[PDB]
Amino acid sequence: PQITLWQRPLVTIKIGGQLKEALLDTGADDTVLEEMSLPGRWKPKMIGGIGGFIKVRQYDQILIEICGHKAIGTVLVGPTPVNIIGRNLLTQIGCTLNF
Amino acid sequence: PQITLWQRPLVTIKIGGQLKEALLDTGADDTVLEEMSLPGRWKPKMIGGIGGFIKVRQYDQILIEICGHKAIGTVLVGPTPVNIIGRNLLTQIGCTLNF
Ligand SMILES: O=C(N[C@H]1c2ccccc2C[C@H]1O)[C@H](OCc1ccccc1F)[C@H](O)[C@@H](O)[C@@H](OCc1ccccc1F)C(=O)N[C@H]1c2ccccc2C[C@H]1O
Repeated sequence: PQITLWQRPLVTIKIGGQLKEALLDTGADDTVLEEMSLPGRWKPKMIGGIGGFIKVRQYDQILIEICGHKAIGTVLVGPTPVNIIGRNLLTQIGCTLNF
Repeated sequence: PQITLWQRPLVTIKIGGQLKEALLDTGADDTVLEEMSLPGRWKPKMIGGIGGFIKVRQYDQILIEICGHKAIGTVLVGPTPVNIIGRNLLTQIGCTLNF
């Protein structure tokens, strides 16, 4: 589909069998979701945003459905203000910016 | 043009006769640029992202050229790590997310 930006580009994602709302963010290198339980071991990662850095938990090869499009990749979990779908997964679903 | 997301979507913008590099950021509600002087009165504002909030100066009705496309809107100036073109301006150039 084609999404305009008059409002936040929020879409429904499915992860861990649960539906969540997330933001399609071209400004985010990675994907970070609010605190939740994910399978397997995690590795540490520090990500920097507009207001500084936060420590997150990195999980790899996680299945996540975005607007019905299945993706499998790295998902970060931490104190993010909102669920963010970053470029690592946006590329998997073939998302591009157009104007 | 069509911009893929394998790399950060950086573009050249022109503001106040200055050419700067900025990120097309769908996750950003507003546009915020690194410290610089703009004409007119401004009002303080706090914007929050990953890592917390930062204080910025808000200027209204600023003209900016994004990839040759002229747009008018509010521009925030502050200690942002990178120049950000947010939704308030992305809409004006007809930028959409497609997949
Ligand atoms: O942190 C970022 N990337 C990093 C990131 C993100 C996730 C995972 C990894 C990484 C690494 C970086 O690419 C991006 O910033 C550019 C950016 C790029 C590279 C380096 C530093 C940097 F600041 C990101 O798209 C932010 O813009 C956006 O984050 C999502 C978000 C949405 C809504 C509320 C809170 C919130 F947080 C955000 O903070 N939005 C707020 C904002 C921004 C400008 C003006 C106003 C407002 C109000 C909010 O809409």
